[PDB]
Amino acid sequence: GVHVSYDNSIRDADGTLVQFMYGGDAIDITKESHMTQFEFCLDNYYALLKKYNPSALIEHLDVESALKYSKKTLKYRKKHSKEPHYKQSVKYDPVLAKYNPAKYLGSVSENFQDKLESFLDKNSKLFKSSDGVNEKKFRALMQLKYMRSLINPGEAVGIIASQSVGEPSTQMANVTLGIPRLRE
Amino acid sequence: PQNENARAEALNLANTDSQYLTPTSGSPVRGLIQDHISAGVWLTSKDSF
Amino acid sequence: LVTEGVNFQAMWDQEAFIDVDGITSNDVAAVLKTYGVEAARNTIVNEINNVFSRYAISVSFRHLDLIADMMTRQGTYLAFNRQGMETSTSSFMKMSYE
Amino acid sequence: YQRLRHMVNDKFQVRSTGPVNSLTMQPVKGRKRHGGIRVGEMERDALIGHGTSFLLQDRLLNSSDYTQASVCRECGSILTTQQSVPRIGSISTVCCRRCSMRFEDAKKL
Amino acid sequence: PEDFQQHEQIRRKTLKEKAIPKDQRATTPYMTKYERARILGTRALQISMNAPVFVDLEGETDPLRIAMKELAEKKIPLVIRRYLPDGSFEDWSVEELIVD
Amino acid sequence: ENERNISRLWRAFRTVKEMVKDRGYFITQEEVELPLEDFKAKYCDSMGRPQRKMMSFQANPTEESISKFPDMGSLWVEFCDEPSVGVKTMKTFVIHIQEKNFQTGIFVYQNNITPSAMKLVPSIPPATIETFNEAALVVNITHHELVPKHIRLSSDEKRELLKRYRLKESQLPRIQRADPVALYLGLKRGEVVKIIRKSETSGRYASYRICM
Amino acid sequence: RASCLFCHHFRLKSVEVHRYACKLRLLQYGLIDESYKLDEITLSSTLLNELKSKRSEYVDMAIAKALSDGRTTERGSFTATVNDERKKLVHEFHKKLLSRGKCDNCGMFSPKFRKDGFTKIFETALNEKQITNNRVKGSTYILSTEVKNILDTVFRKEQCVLQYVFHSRP
Ligand SMILES: [Zn+2]
Repeated sequence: GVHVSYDNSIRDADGTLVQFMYGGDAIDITKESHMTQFEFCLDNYYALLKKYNPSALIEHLDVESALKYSKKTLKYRKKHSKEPHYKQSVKYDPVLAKYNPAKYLGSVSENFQDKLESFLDKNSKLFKSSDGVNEKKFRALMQLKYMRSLINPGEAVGIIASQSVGEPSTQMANVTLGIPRLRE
Repeated sequence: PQNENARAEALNLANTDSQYLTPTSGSPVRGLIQDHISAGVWLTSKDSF
Repeated sequence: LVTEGVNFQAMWDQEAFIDVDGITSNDVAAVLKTYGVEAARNTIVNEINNVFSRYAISVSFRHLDLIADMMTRQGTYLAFNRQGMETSTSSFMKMSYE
Repeated sequence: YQRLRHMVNDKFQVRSTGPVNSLTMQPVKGRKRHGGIRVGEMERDALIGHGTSFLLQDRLLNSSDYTQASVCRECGSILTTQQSVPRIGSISTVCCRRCSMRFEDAKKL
Repeated sequence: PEDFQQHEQIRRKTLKEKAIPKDQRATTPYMTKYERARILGTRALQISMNAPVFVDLEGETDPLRIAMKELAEKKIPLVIRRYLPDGSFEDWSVEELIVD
Repeated sequence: ENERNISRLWRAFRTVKEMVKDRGYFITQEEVELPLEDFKAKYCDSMGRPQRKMMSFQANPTEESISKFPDMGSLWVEFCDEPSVGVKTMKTFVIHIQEKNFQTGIFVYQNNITPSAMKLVPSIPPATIETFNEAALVVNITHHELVPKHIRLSSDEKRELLKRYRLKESQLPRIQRADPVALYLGLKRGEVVKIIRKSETSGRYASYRICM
Repeated sequence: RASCLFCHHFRLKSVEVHRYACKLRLLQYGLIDESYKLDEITLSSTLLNELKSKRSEYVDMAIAKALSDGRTTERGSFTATVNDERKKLVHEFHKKLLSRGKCDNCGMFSPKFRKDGFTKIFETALNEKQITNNRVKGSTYILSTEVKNILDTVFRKEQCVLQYVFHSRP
């Protein structure tokens, strides 16, 4: 009975909430694959750009508010790092909390956002040496793709996660192992 | 399926093409097998002309 | 060091050597009792993953997150068997299960 | 080589209207009497998880028993309903037995 | 009748509470993979039952192809009502909802 | 061998301040950082045995605490020198709280408590009492890597959450009131906490739980 | 088995029941907190009647206050967490019923019963001193009708609590 609702919160059929964000990033697994492959997406950009087609979507979406808060977060993110999780100050919440990723372009898992920048920085050479596709032009794409890879409200993951565990179980110190452990 | 509602889904939701990927690991479940692999080798091989 | 059995408090006097903050267990309910639901939950995903890890299989954490978050929904550690299913609201599910 | 048993002619069937088991008003095993195909939970579960949900549900319902029925919107029951035995000049109609009274009682007050 | 006139007034008030205004509508501008299906499905049924058809058929004997054909033009006259878990819902015109 | 007892006490005694700080009251960072010797210097006489009583203290909310939790009042921390927890010892401490009018007391027993005194724990609402084992506190649990950060929320914040997700309070994932973390935070029922989960898939990921 | 054959109530005292009567009532409206805050109430029958009154009015105040805002439907608000707490009290409440050894109202003694999986309930006779105390304070299969007669009397008195016990909703 698990239901993601259009709020993206996981809810058991009665409405009882389970998770607020599916993966916590609410990223659809079947669409998650090439997301972290930036170098591939860097190539073919002119193709993907035609597939996602950012043009039409500017109207219906808030591009900015997420991006502001994001950059607002990442600054202070790198600020307090080395301190442990408990001493770490909670001042702002992660991006996806205050911002629906579907309505808001740029609202993105802090993880992906980091991989993107880390990539986009160290590989920023390629943006110059190549045709010159602008980082922003590319950044704006991945964020769009990221937002387009979101889970769909009203699927069945409860079944998925069941089958997702169920099927591979059929595939197969001295601690307890295998299905017996899993059963356990 | 006996009605357009049903077959609407069977076309647009549960599908071969619509499902190219595990929900589990997100990995391709579909692709040519056996012969077709061994063929591609002898085809894509340089000795092919 | 690998510990057979579980007593955390025992280890807590031992931190002169070991790092107590890195202590992890193979027993959920123990952790739930000691470090509470969240750590217990985090332990679950870790433990389950070890299974599929050993068999080289691959399961996206999102599933394991869903399950772990589910078994902890009551803040206790609930089975998927008849017992945990008791608290459910819908009868027919329960009624048609066992 | 060895030709086996298990020739396909022995194994297949389609579209079982006939049997409609009396209790459930549902088909029955194919075999050679004209049954059908069992679905089942693991197959049910897929539909839910598979994605073909409207389709899935519809299929299940229609291949397992669908009619429609009278229910008392008052007594809230399927069973207590029945047809009326009408008069000449009057059409029969459905009424709920539980919420119906002996006519004797009305003229009493 | 007053008891009926009562929960009719009660019908509104709750169903007033459960409606989300246009500006207030918070969900995705996209059409979910599912919403696309059932739209095509429902529209197909109606097209099959001699509902009015806004776009030329051009030789389509398949109502579902027809439904697809309208959807390209957003000529489909439907409205999706998205239920939040509480029961309060939204209402999205088809055409205002971004396809794929 | 007082040494461990001293160490363990000091060690646990540290966790307490850590909690009270974390629970939002005002404690200087160095007061948390008290070394074993100064602890012995301060809290041990010339014995080898520290004095629980000189250890017990009052704590007060910070501004942000008060500003965010106006209902938060003063805290009293208490240790029990006797291993046994006397109903009168309870009665002593209990009335001691009400007399001095603390929002909340905290009473750290050594080993065991008279269950009769347990009945007297809910003695004086609204003021509440919290009881911890000295040995239970040897190691702050929140510091463990599995334990994510926990944040108790203002009633205002709780509203904003529910009104955001349109929930009844009970539809949240529950956290048992007997959960050590709840115990560690001293959660009332019907309180909702923010939990920052560090995903391996995503990054930091916020979640919520309601105390029952 | 928990019935008073003389005080015609549950052998557990009315007051310690009256709290469950209030608590399970709260949970039909799904108030989990207040159930606990109910137990806060305390400062002779006049005392109890005051207490029983104060609990009841406390309940009435809360649920009204609970319904004052949208925290509960008049139909009652019932979720799994709520559904848990019900199964907790109900299970526990039964224990305190089975523990009581004397009707706390009359002080009398009902004899033990012994049942069969084949549904034969054997009444086992009273203990001596009880009959003594009985007249001081004053292995047989039993007829279902008699039993039926027993509980009918019980429920006429015990309706107020069981009305809540058997309904997860108002
Ligand atoms: Zn009727």
